[PDB]
Amino acid sequence: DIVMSQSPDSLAVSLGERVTLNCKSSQSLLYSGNQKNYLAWYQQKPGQSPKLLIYWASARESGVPDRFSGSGSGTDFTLTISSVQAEDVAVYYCQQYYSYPLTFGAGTKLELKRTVAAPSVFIFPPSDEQLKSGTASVVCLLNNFYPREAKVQWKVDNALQSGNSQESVTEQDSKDSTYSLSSTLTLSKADYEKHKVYACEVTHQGLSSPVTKSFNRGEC
Amino acid sequence: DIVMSQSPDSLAVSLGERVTLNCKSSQSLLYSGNQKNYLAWYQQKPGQSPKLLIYWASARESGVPDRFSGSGSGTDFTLTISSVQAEDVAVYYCQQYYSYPLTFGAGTKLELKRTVAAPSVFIFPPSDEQLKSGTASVVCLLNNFYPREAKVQWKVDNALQSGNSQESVTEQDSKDSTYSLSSTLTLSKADYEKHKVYACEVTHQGLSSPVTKSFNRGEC
Amino acid sequence: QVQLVQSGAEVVKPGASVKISCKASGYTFTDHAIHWVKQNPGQRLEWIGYFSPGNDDFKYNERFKGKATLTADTSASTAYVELSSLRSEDTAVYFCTRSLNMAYWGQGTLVTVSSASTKGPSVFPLAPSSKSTSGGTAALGCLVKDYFPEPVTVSWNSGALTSGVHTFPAVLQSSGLYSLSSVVTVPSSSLGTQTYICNVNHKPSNTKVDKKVEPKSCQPREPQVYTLPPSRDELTKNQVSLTCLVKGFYPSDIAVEWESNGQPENNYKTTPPVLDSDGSFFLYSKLTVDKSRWQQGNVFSCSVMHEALHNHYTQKSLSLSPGK
Amino acid sequence: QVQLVQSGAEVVKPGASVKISCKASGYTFTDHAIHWVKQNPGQRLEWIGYFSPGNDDFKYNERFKGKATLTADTSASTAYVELSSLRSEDTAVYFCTRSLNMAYWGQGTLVTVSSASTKGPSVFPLAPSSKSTSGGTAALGCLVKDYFPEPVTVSWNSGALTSGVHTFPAVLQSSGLYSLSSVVTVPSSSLGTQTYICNVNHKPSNTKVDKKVEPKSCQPREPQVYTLPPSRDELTKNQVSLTCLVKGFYPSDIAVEWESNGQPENNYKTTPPVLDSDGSFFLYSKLTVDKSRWQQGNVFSCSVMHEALHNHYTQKSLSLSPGK
Repeated sequence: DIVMSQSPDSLAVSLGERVTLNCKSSQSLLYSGNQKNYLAWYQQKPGQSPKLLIYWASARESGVPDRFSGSGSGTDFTLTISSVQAEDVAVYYCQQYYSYPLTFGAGTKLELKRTVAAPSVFIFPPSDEQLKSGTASVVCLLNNFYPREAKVQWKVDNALQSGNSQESVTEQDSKDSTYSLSSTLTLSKADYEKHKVYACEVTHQGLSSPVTKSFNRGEC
Repeated sequence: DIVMSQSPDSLAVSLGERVTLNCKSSQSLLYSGNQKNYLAWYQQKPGQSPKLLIYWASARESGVPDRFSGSGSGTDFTLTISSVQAEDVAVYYCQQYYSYPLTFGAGTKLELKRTVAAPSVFIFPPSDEQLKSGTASVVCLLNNFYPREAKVQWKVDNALQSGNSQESVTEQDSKDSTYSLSSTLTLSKADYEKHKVYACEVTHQGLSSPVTKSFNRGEC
Repeated sequence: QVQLVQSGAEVVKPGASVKISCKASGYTFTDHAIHWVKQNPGQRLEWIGYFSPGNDDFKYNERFKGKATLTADTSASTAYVELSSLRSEDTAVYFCTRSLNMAYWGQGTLVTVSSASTKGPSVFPLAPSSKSTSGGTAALGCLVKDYFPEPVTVSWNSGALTSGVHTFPAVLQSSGLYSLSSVVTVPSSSLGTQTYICNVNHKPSNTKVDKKVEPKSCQPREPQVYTLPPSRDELTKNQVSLTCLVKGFYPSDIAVEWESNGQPENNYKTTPPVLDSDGSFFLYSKLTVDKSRWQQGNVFSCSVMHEALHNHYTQKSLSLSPGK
Repeated sequence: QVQLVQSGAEVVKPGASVKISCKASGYTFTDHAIHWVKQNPGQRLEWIGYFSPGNDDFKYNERFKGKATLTADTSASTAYVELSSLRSEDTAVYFCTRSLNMAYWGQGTLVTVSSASTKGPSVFPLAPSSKSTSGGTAALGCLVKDYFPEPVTVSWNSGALTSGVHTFPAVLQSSGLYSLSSVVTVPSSSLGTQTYICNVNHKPSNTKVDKKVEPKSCQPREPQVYTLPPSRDELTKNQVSLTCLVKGFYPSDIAVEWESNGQPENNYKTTPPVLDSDGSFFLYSKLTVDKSRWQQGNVFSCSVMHEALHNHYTQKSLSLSPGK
């Protein structure tokens, strides 16, 4: 079976830069008969049907921006973006359709580098509806920051919380290239009404000093 | 002589479920000449002239409900009721008319499952009129229960009575699918008068604890 | 319109002979043969043979050849089977039926082979407990005793009262006679205003009786404690309720409290006694607990204190039940 | 115009089979073969095989031989791939795609091999700190909790609100269910004048919600009505008791009455409201019936009444439960 190798596994590039992605096949994809290379390039973003960009090693598709170009022949091809954009952050795939089975490369993940952006922080207390269920989950947002690295710490009645919170971070934005993270504190309705002070303390690199958004137990 | 064997001897089915009853003859009831199967099905309810349901192995009679159907050929046949109904509680018989003697199967008795029902228990003392006669019969009624298993224990002057009682149980009802039982304690007028406390002790599955209903000779 | 009416049930001296009849109607008697089927109490049906009125052709079952004699009287439109030199083994119900396609059947004739002589039943009454005592409905009936041979036929208020009637099967007594009861269930309301008479009929002796069953011719109370789990519905809420119903007690003075382990539960409230339609009181107690404590299958129990109890006290437990 | 629309995501019990669909439109189905591509967790892309509607020719990739079965229904203009006796390793996203020039793709179906049962998500609100208690813009959102299996789909104001929305990736809780949040930033100005509704859809359990997140919000009480059957010990008695517990209501003014069929049951007693430890009242009503009507199976229901109910009236039914 034809084997597709891509390089690098992933790369971080700064807006405007020019990137080249490698794709080497274990056997020529150049058909002596019509001097064509049976290779294609796909762009894929999180949970989305991949997009065909390049076909026959170097035929950019109908809608694909010109910053995109494919070259190569036989067993070594490359995809190059002349000046990366925030929207080009995704995963790139090369696949040979010279012979079955069709084969894909492991893919290269492209991440953008940007200027430090500090998180805008918000905290939300459990809804009354949810409290009816017997469970309280307090949400803390970290909206649009740069360096992914961030750190949220929970404090209930100025007490350090530990192992009962869970975070989720979004894919780097396709426009401003930021992240956003949500840390959710989950405790029983019981445990929740038993304590008063609910504190979220964010610690980013764009912050001069740790930030803290909080609420006192109440309707207002 | 052709022997008809049915299976199973008896089966408990929940309202609405599907039942299949077997019947296997010791010799084919398939007449090469006309390709017909000389076999019929009979439904019989306690003390009643059996009813022909299916004839020719699979020709349902004029008035039989479509939930009823017969199939099979040669030596193995089957009667199937798609969705049993209370009514269908009865005994089913298969018989071959291929050759004499006409032969029946030992039959399969169909009992319907309804959910544990506890007895409702009553006790009746001997009538005066009967007393005149010179004998006393105490009757104890266990009304509308299910499973059939139920036990009655007589106690005269809190003394365990043995071998002087007799019970009869009804056919499982056609509508609420229960059973009723009556136990009669029979003893001389003399004996009757010579003792004072008459107790009946019902023991069924729906009962969390044994039930007792009783009377004392004089008491009016 | 097609009908097969058989002769009546009867006893027969052992060694004696008997001759059952099958009266055909609603069709041309000489269009189908009449088949005879014996039926032992319960057990497998045996085919005796058939006799074809018309061509007078007949076939026996070798098992009955010798014991039975098929015949028919076309002018009468009736088929006969004559059983010879009976034995107990011959006690059973003989059925007549028409054609090899046994769509139509007789009603059956019960032949009882016995030295004993027929005897009419004696009908005694099974009288109700008492008015309101049953509050709702009560049970009455008739006891059809010592008669022979089978069968009898009980009915209530001459076919009117049918609902809730139970005529049990007969029972052979050590005496040698049959006995059986017929009960019915009616509202204590009617009991007293409505008239209930059983109509018993034993053809074998030509007896008919119609006994009318009529009502018979005639303070502290220990509380009953029943625990109930929480309504499946309530299992949606966090914090469920455990109920203790204490009923049928008198005087209204009572004390109810709950407890779980050694420790006594605290969050619960009892209602005020309420006079029940029978002259005693009842009340419910409602222990509240976290839906989690109940599911962890802890055990809770209500204690009830009242003068009528063996030690003025009693408890009954309640817990989540691991059902099948 | 060209479109490939796959079937929904679903759970599959280990060892079970599943059958994904790809509905083509905007071209002549029989013009291009459909290929199937599996995309293992986040990662790797495998090409399963293709099936050519039209000549019915098909090719398999040896890996999938025996695990997949490609077919098509030209009439329906649909292509299928059926996956047999699934195992964890098969959890993945299966993708349908057209021709060897994979220009068009399906949206992908997420197959989740598991013993878990599908579960609808609960949708709670993430309310705004409030007016300028944020500055120029504030943050609000939806917390889609406890649902299974992946995935769910959130959108704001039915696709209108898109700018500055952030639906976070779902998280597997220790519970075993997924939970996720969808936030959006908006100007404190609009906050209060403009309505914000998040549309959540979890196709697996065919649950759609539309929780509208409002800006915070800072005495009659709707009674809760639970019906309880008789205590199993009480089934020893002829004549048992049906209870109706009405709790957590205020004011103490209320009406409770039973009824069976169309007819109203009469033999019951309700107890005077009792002040509960929470400021609301509760009471029990006790309908007495014959033990045999209860076991009859009929449904009885208590009608409660109160000013705090939707239409001042509500009824809950209770009947003998056919338990396993």
